[PDB]
Amino acid sequence: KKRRKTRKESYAIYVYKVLKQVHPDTGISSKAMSIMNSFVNDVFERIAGEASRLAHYNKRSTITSREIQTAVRLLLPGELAKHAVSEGTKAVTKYTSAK
Amino acid sequence: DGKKRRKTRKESYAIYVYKVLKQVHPDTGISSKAMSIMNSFVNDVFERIAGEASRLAHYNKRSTITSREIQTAVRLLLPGELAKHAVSEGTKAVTKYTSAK
Amino acid sequence: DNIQGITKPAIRRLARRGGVKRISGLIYEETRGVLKVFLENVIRDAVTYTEHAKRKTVTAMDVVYALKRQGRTLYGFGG
Amino acid sequence: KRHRKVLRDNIQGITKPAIRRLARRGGVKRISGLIYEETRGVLKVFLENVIRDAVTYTEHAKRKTVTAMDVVYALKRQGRTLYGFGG
Amino acid sequence: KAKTRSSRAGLQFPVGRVHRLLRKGNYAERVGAGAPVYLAAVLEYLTAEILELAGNAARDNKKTRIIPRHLQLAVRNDEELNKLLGRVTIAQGGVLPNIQSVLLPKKTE
Amino acid sequence: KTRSSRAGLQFPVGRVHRLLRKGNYAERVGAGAPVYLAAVLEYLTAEILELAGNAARDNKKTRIIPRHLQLAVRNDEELNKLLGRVTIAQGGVLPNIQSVLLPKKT
Amino acid sequence: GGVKKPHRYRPGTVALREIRRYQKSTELLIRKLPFQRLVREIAQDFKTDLRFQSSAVMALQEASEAYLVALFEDTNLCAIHAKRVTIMPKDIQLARRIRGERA
Amino acid sequence: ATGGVKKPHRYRPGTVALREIRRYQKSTELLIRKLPFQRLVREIAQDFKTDLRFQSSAVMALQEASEAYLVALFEDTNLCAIHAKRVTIMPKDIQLARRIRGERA
DNA sequence: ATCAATATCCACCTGCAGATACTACCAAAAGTGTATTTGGAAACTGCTCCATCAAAAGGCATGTTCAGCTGGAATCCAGCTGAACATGCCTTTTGATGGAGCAGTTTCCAAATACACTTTTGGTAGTATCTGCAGGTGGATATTGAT
DNA sequence: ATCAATATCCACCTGCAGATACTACCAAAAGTGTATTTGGAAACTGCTCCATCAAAAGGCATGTTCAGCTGGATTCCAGCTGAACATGCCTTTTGATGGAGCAGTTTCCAAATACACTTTTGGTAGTATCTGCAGGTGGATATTGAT
Ligand SMILES: [Mn+2]
Repeated sequence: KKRRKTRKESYAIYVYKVLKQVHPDTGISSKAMSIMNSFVNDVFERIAGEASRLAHYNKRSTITSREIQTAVRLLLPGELAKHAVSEGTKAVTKYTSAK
Repeated sequence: DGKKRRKTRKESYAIYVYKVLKQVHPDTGISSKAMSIMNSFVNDVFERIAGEASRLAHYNKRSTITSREIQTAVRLLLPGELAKHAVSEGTKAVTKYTSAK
Repeated sequence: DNIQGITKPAIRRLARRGGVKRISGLIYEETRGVLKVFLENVIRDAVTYTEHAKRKTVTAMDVVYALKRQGRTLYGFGG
Repeated sequence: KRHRKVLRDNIQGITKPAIRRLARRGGVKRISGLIYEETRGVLKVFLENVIRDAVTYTEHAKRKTVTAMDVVYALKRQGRTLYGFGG
Repeated sequence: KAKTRSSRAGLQFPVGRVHRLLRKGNYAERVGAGAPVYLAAVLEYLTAEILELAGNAARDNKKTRIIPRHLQLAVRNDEELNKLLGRVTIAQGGVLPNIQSVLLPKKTE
Repeated sequence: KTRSSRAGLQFPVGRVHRLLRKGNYAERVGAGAPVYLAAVLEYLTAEILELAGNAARDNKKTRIIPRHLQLAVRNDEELNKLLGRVTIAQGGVLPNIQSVLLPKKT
Repeated sequence: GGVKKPHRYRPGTVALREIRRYQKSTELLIRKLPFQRLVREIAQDFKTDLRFQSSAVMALQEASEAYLVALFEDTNLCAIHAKRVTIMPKDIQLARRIRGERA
Repeated sequence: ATGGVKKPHRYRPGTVALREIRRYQKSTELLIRKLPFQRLVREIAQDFKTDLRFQSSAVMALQEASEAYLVALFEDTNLCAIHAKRVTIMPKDIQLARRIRGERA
């Protein structure tokens, strides 16, 4: 049964987890979910690749968190960035404090 | 009196270009300005190719870029007749490499 | 009929979604003759991936990348 | 010994002829009256746009100057890759 | 295992998967352990941010389950997102109610 | 002996090789690829050079500059498409005027 | 011979009404076969006798149409810009040029 | 006797326009004036972020790239009046050109 | 067709910065040789899934008829947008000197790679009810378009 | 203002294409100390370049006047197009299999690759002579426009 078991690992579950922390009583069609996986996926590369670009310009090799900030700064439009730029500078200092 | 702290070597193809220039037009010159477009010609295209290739790897979960990917890369990127020639031109020198030593 | 097998009312149907009130007679061909380029260009890019992975079937992944690199990126098929 | 005087409303430092000139180069014969102003703002939007970027480069490299490369990085990344100035 | 890195940040986004995901594409040689979080966080929020306005779009047309149309309406009716996906098509999304000005009956008023 | 002459080229299969490892597009770099690459780049350079050359001549000049280059590039179908979102310093445009903009009937 | 004054929704109305009808609908607006016929007629010219995955053709029927749908909004504008309401194919041609299509 | 308008030589409205299109198309030098454009690159940065420096070069692109822009947008616009059946470019034309390009909404 | 009045071809020359042209050093890069280490051709076959056929139905299409009026086409007419004319200012040009703040050499450490061994859970693969909806039923009356 | 003639939009009705939640399951995705690897910031610190005033000067922007002609609103008007409305061909479908062929597998040598020598070279400084083209003056033919 482990034969055709080549996994198609997706964010879908994590997305439903999140689907609840603001709208805890909501359904979402598996086709409307298929979109949300194409979302974060898109958002992943976009930012990553930019932070990947942001290396060599500076003759860099280690992607530090910084170039992610910048990536997103460069990436995300107006007000909508501010929050994100914040949201992530948050969690970083939490895990700094954490184990 | 020169050489005052060794400046990180800025390296272009201004030679490789001009080499291949003289081949096309023996008496026909070239600005810095005129060249300094040409270097970006390379610059631009390389990365466009290395890029599209790198993409193909992870589309087939491959860890290496073969000259087969480059072809596909070129085959996708470079349009029309510009692709054909290139494809062959690529191979031509590839073959001169594969059948040496 | 293939390309002519694309219906004048279907042409109208899609146009209406764009908010087209009035459709001139010529449009019907032009629409087809603008839909063609789209496809040629799209599929060209698509199959080129097929022909790389060594496949006789145009996968879904074959397309996403076509439309992505085309610039007309699509959502909800990459699974 | 420094300078840095007040810096405001330079957009009109983009002057009718010079605007109008691009209108020639464009292959344009008869120019409306609202154009020149409308035009001045699009340039800003533009500028406005590319410079957020080229600075967010300078800004980032922990630089205090807008090196040629930045601007180009910022131009390409927007859709307008430019050959000539570097990289 | 004791507890998660994603919990050490309080999310629903796998700070684990990120750190490996950011290797497979070969985005660099070395990775600062700050980044895989910084990313997840942003991506997380972002995903939510839509879901919000999508879930907000649910009640309006008396339906409970989110369909693409609600995700499309979520996206396009916003400014800052419309732009972020000004070059993207959501499958089956359809188009926002928009009729041009001159088109209405009895000339143009 | 060098790998260029070895593949019969003018471009550096050495130097493009470096810029494939240091570049990071994958970990493992092929052996035909960097060749194929140099070759690839070399064709293009050449293609366009043999273009802005005649250009350079058209206006009776012998030192190819950007203008001729952008004349080459633009005046040609396949290249244009390769550089549809590209830009060329002191580019110049391709001389051209729309028709209804020309005067007739006295 | 007649009917004594019939109901005829004076022309243009059914159009505006269908706009109202079609704009809020999300499902595609071309028969799948003719499309899949055309999706297979052209594709051959790149590699011969192939197969199309279940989803693959539709991903196109999404995009293909999605492209067109918008491509029309743009056309209308031009027509409207020329103080018109009927989309003459000249509009399309103009609206192609601009995106970076015929230029 | 009193019949022959005036004497000074004047060219018809638009025949210098043609004369010029022909010209600023033939060549290539940047079309707004250096130092005036300059400040507009200085001042828009200083507004994003102060205590900053532009490389001798780096303003240049911002200019080169910036003309380019319009001249090419202008072309799109020139086309738009012609399409509306005209010889004159009124904002809308641009706004329309910006529109389709996908520049605004 | 000829006269007149500006802008321009067309070759002519200076003159200098912009290319191209040596030495000379010289640091990295490129190449040779083997050693290690491995990602992927190369056939074999499973099984989810892709290709027409089957077989009634009619939904969606086309060829159809009539007007309802929008494109384009002139007609005029107020006035903007171009050509020109007279000024002058601020752009442009060329060095000149502090002095920033960038770049490269030299150091030593926080953080990360590369192993190695056990731990948790996300995709897979079913069996079964769960469940909001996605398309008929009355019934109502606004949105349409005759009077 | 009158009110036939449709299309539309509300709760209320039920069945199935579709989401919800549990049990079984096992290679892999993930986390954890460890022992060792090096990027990268951090300071001294050369050296290049940009910010800056200088003064000359001069080309190019300003603004104003005067008209020639292109836009705008004018009514128009003939045939192009939506509507209806008749069929009726031609998608839709599900129903359920022939059968690829993509997926999956375990191999196994060519291919990649990291390690230590080796040898050229291409790039910068610096040094010093040529040489293409902008650019000014000047002498025939071009185009435009008032005749
Ligand atoms: Mn300011």
